[PDB]
Amino acid sequence: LLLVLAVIIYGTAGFHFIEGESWTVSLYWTFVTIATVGYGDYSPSTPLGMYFTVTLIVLGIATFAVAVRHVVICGWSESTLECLRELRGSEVFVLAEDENVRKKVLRSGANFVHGDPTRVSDLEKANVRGARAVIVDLESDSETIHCILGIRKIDESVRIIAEAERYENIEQLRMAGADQVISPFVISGRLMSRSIDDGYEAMFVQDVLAEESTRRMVEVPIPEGSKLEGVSVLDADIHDVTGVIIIGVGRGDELIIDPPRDYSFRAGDIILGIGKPEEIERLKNYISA
Amino acid sequence: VLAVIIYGTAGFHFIEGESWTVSLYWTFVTIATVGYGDYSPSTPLGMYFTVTLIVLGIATRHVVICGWSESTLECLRELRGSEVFVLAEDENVRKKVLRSGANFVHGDPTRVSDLEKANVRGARAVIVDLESDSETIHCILGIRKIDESVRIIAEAERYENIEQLRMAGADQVISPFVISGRLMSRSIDDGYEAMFVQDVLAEESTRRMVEVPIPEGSKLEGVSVLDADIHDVTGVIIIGVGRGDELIIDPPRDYSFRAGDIILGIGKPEEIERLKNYISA
Amino acid sequence: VLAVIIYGTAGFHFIEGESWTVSLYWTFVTIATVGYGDYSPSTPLGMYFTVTLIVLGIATRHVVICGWSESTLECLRELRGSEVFVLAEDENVRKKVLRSGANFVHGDPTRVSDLEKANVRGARAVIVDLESDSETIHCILGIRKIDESVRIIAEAERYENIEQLRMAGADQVISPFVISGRLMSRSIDDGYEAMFVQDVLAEESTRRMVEVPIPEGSKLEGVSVLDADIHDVTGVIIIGVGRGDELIIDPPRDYSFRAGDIILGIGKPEEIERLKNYISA
Amino acid sequence: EKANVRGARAVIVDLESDSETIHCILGIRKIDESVRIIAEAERYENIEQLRMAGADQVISPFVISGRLMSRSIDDGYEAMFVQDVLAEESTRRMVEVPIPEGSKLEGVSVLDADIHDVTGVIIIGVGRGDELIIDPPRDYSFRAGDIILGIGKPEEIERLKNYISA
Amino acid sequence: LLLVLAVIIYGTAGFHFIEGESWTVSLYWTFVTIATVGYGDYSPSTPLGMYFTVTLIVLGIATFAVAVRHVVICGWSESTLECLRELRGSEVFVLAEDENVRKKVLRSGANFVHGDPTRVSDLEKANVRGARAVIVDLESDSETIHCILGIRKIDESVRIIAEAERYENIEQLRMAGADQVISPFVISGRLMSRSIDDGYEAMFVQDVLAEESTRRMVEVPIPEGSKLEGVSVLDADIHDVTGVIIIGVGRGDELIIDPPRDYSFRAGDIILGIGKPEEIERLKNYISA
Ligand SMILES: [Ca+2]
Ligand SMILES: [Ca+2]
Ligand SMILES: [Ca+2]
Ligand SMILES: [Ca+2]
Ligand SMILES: [Ca+2]
Ligand SMILES: [Ca+2]
Ligand SMILES: [Ca+2]
Ligand SMILES: [Ca+2]
Ligand SMILES: [Ca+2]
Ligand SMILES: [Ca+2]
Ligand SMILES: [Ca+2]
Ligand SMILES: [Ca+2]
Ligand SMILES: [Ca+2]
Ligand SMILES: [Ca+2]
Ligand SMILES: [Ca+2]
Repeated sequence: LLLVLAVIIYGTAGFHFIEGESWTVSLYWTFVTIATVGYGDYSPSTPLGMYFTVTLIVLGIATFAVAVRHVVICGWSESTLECLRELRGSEVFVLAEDENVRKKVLRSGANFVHGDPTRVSDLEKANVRGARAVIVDLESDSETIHCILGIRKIDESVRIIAEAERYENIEQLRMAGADQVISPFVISGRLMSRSIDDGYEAMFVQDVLAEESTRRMVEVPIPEGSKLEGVSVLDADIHDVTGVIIIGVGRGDELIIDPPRDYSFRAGDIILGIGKPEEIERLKNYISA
Repeated sequence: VLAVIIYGTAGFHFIEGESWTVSLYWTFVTIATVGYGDYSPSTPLGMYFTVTLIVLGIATRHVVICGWSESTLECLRELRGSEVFVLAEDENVRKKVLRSGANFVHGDPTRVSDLEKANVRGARAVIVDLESDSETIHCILGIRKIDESVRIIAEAERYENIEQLRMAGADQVISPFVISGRLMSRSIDDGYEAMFVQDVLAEESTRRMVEVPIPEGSKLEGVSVLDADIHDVTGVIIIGVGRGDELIIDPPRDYSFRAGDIILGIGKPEEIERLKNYISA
Repeated sequence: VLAVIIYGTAGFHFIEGESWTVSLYWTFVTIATVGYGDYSPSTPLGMYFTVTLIVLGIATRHVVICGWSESTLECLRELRGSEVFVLAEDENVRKKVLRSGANFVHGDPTRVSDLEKANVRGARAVIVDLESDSETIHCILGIRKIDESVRIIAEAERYENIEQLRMAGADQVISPFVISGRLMSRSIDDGYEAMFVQDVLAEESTRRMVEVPIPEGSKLEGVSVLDADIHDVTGVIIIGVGRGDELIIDPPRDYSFRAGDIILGIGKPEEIERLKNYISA
Repeated sequence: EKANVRGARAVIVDLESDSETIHCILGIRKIDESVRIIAEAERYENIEQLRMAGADQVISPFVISGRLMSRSIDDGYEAMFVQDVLAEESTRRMVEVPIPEGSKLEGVSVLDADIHDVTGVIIIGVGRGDELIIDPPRDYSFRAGDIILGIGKPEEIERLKNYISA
Repeated sequence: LLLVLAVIIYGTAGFHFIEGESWTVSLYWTFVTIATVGYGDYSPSTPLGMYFTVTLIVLGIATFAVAVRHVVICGWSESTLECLRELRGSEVFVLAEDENVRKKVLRSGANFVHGDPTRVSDLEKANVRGARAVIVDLESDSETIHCILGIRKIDESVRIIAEAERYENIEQLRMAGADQVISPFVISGRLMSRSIDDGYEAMFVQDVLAEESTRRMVEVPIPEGSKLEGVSVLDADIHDVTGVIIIGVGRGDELIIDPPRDYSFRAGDIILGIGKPEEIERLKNYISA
């Protein structure tokens, strides 16, 4: 305020009478003397402004040297790192409290916001409010849950997907307002048991989720006025017809796995199938208006 | 930089045949990389020197808060607008304290040299919450050894050492886990105690809780607390009246208002006036 | 700085009526605080701009060592003179490694991306001592997944996992607490074993311990180790001879020198020659 | 004391930190001030302070290790030799054989004695007291009390023992 | 070596032909362009040296901005801090390994040497070799002892005064080469016991050592050819005569406390007495040749 404003009010005053120059001449030089620019279009011609040019080079050079749509990921874990790797190409904001993490998050194609996902001021700082969804994995299930309540107190209908570390608190996470709860040690622990005899379960689950498999696992919805509305799941012979396996069909926020042969396709239904990309089309078409 | 300025004004006096006001006036424009140009190396004897003087020249009242806790953070939030100095030993804290409108003094409130460093001596009061009651107490004795009558308000962590804090010279001892612990018990059945205590203290409640003093020669001196019908008269509830460094809560109907008495009442701000006036000379 | 240079060459083209080579040539002398002076603000329209462009302008083969331990520090001390790259994860270590004549690569030898970062792929050999035998082993598998035939020499901390280190792909496993632990036992009675082992390995001893190979078509091929009287002949003691990736210590008198054989002997440097010559084609 | 350092064949010391190792040493000296003390050094920097404190023999496994590391870049044999002579499995054992008073070999030349040929036992060095000469010159003169340091089959460690007696 | 030497070999080359100037003209300007000095006595007059003055302002300004007698105390403890407070006025070098300590040591009137008193290279770094004495208090008696052996391996006769933390290792410190071993918890622990009944012992010991007491505790030596040589300690009535109390007399590297009445004052003897400073003179004189 009045630091480099006192040496600029002292350098334009001692260059007005000490070198007989205008107010636009004393000031225009003081900015070239303190900025060590020194065009030269106004040098000390009188030893009265030369002892002043030396004093406005100390109090002047010193005072001018030091007076001069998206997806929010809360937490930075291997899980949420593995997720960021699959959102490459979308606007992602990682909010976490360790600063060092910043490099990894940047290199991993997402924006870093240093903050504490349980503090709301920081949720805000990452525009939780209005984001496609918020994905939460904090170090401890309590912190994860705390962060969730924070978000709810903001966009109280934003989509919240969270990871549960203990099974014991799967529901408290949902209670706190998590929309979808993923529990990787449960999934893992089970595939472990299952993989004692033969590997295929652990093989299927891990592979459908990896891009390399030709077969991709997709949700295809049943659009209003569908060639298939009220139609039987069996009457529709979808597998044969389109090749796409129907593993289940999502009526809302539930999913019926392997629906009975007599299932009736309401529109708005979500179809969950694995199949070659060529035949995910066939199903999309054999389904339209 | 006084050896390169004594070397640059010496090799610009004989090597370029200039005055003492000419060699020095240029050396400050050569080392400062300003370079007006009103004195450039015209002789290759001052040009090999202008290169050497470009390397060796260019290269060449208030309130003190001891401790920073959530309590003392919650206090700083209510002194916004007064000169406060927070003295604590963790440096990182400095940002939060600054953003919170108070001045930071990095130091160790138990070390006196640092109490000094924050002008404990002559401050309205010193407020102490250190991490451990022993440290709190230590800090207190420190202050006493300086302004031995400054007002000292301190927070006690254990109940067990409420008096040792007062012993050490704390004037007022606040114990938030006791207050909390009790409101807990009391809030089992119904919330109102905890509600009252927390709300009177929060600004939002229209009713504010104030101390009004009985000035010398008061329309109310020697007057009965009952004879004065203060509630009815002014609306201000009288919850207690402070005769000195004690406070009588809900004084008997026959209480006699000496002047200098402190009246402790809750009431709308409009009627805190009514009480102020109905009380004056 | 490309917006202030596009703003300073634009407000010095119309505000001082100069070319594009004139507005730009001055903006680089104004922002760089050089200020030759060959283009100063002559119009107060480019003088209020020279002040604004003074603020926004002035303001605007080798060997990889995985792990850094006293062992691998004692090794770097003996490779002084070769291209060495130390890869370790503590940054502070960087000074010691640099002063010790090797290049530092900050990284985590178990992470492959960092093995890469130090060009494990194609290095004379990789030497591994990580803090824990598991990490050591992990680092080894990393390397194999890259140059799967690079030479890997690793130090084992427990004996129990000497083979797991070899299993993981360590070519040569050195176990200094075993060597030490044994010399301990052996040095109870007399010092000489511990003396021998430590001294042959230290430069100061005139006698150096060298491997001399038996070149194809050797004056000594098919020749008996005894028939060759190598000690007497050359002075060089034959302590063992390495037939491939094994070493026979104190070969029987009737050992038959195939070429490609490695001779392991101690002897004065003058007579390491004598052996080299008495051995050639 | 509680472990009878006082009068023990030798005391062997490896404490967690070289300072503690050294301290332990001085303790022992303050008791049996001539008991044999063999100690391990963690830094090289304090090899001598350990000896200073009274360690008779100082073993430094990270130096031995660190060197074999360097040496094993090119070929494994040094590291192989050192580790194997020390392990029982190798038929060849590395032994010290002393030259008893009135030895068939006293004043005899190390070369004149053709010990290798004669007995098969390699002479890697000979310990004249508390020093060891490695690969002694051909003209070494076997005083009695000398310690012979050699590798060789157990059968021929005898041959050397006998070819050496009174 | 060849970084800012390639832009100075490039700026004196493109200012020789591009502005037709000498070798002393291209170089003399390049040092004023890269140093952002800019006298102006050689500005780009040709647009061929103006596109070069812009290129020698980037590769030139960037490459010239980042390419541009005594007493040793080993250890910094409250003890050795309390000692430094009493050597104010002598050349002291504190060698310790925590850097932060540096400020306290400086403010306390001694020079700081950051190092590890057990590493010899650092003992060296503080000129242990040839210092009046070396004073050692390291954090742990083992480290203290280690540091001592280090010093011995250097000036093997320098005076070494060290503090012992345990009593158990008082002698190992002396063994390692400590000349004088001070054990403050022993001194303290004893005065504790002694101060149960009455304070005077703890009072005497602490006060004789503090300046404020008029009475100072001094060692006065018996110079060769002393008015007092062979003289009896009793025959000399030193107390009465001079007022100075004789608490003991140091025959070499031992000290006899309260010598028998029949003690015979050899010269070179050290007299240890308390007394007013006026009468420490009287004793000095009543003692000379
Ligand atoms: Ca997790
Ligand atoms: Ca299975
Ligand atoms: Ca299919
Ligand atoms: Ca507290
Ligand atoms: Ca209640
Ligand atoms: Ca009211
Ligand atoms: Ca190791
Ligand atoms: Ca032995
Ligand atoms: Ca030889
Ligand atoms: Ca050890
Ligand atoms: Ca080799
Ligand atoms: Ca043999
Ligand atoms: Ca101490
Ligand atoms: Ca007493
Ligand atoms: Ca006296």
